Amino acid sequence: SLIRKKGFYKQDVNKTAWELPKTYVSPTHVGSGAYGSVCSAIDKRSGEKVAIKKLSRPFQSEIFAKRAYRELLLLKHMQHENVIGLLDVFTPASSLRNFYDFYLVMPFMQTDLQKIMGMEFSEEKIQYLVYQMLKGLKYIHSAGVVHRDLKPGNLAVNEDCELKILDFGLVTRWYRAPEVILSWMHYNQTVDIWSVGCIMAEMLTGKTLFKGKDYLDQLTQILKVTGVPGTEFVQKLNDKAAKSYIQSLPQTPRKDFTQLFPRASPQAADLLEKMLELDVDKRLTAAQALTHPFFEPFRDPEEETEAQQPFDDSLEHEKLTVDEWKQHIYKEIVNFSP
Ligand SMILES: Cn1nc(C(C)(C)C)cc1NC(=O)Nc1ccc(Oc2ccncc2)cc1
Repeated sequence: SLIRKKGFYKQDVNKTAWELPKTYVSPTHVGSGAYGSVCSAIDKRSGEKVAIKKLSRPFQSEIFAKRAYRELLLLKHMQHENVIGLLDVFTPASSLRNFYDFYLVMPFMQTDLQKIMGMEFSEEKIQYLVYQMLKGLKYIHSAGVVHRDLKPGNLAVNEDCELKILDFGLVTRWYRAPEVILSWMHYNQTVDIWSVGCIMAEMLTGKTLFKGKDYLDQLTQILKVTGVPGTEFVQKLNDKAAKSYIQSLPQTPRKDFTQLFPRASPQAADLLEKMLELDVDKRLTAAQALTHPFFEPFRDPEEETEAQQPFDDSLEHEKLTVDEWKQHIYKEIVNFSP
């Protein structure tokens, strides 16, 4: 029986107490979150700077425990250059009564696209970053995982503009796909692609593509760009009141993204045209978008790997006790290996 595992030291970071193994030193506050808090650390073994997320009361309720367990499994499962990954997992706990939280160790990423958004962005930078997003998205989608909430803040970058896809947690819906906002038809993996389009557009222009007070105001702003959709799309809607409403609009024709984005190159506008597509059957997939000529100078098919196995959480549907979730999280931590 112990207070904490041997080789664990106690230390305040951002006015909260942290419990870190001796191998991780110089903890430095990065940010506070909805479900935890992050610091940066130096791994004395190799001198590399890492990020560490402290889970905040993950066992306060079944919802929290399942959430914390899910993030742990996703990060473990994803093995790709442009997806954030797990380097290590630990808890200072020595038993199950002792188990109150756990920590995740990840590659440290200096900043994100939200923070550096507004440096005008040359096409080469956009080409390079959007190419990395798409690779990351091809990978996770190939594992059967969709992001659903992709945005500049969920896109981490370093000095070299190397990109890693994040999901910081779970209002503004500027990057959300219309079919999600309006639930007017069922969505597929290309919901994330609509988000890439919105982000790319913003990098091209400097300004957010689609805002709005409410969903109908955002739909209006969207249709300005996509034009009012015709017969083939309207038929697919499962929302009668939406189908009606659309058919009642001034049927304003679409596009010439050359006009809408008067600075964009023909290949840029063309790809934009294909990601910002209302019909979720016509919208580009990640693998399809990777083949676009816009990524000609950067494309390397070997880099565009897929997940070997699908993300398979047998307990996404289960409903066990907080104690029961602790036992499973406990097990996953014990048998982890770098
Ligand atoms: C739930 N979920 N899903 C994903 C996929 C993208 C693989 C689908 C990732 C996460 N969790 C996460 O990003 N956690 C996280 C993000 C940022 C962070 O803080 C930093 C990490 C690295 N560098 C700086 C800050 C800490 C944890």
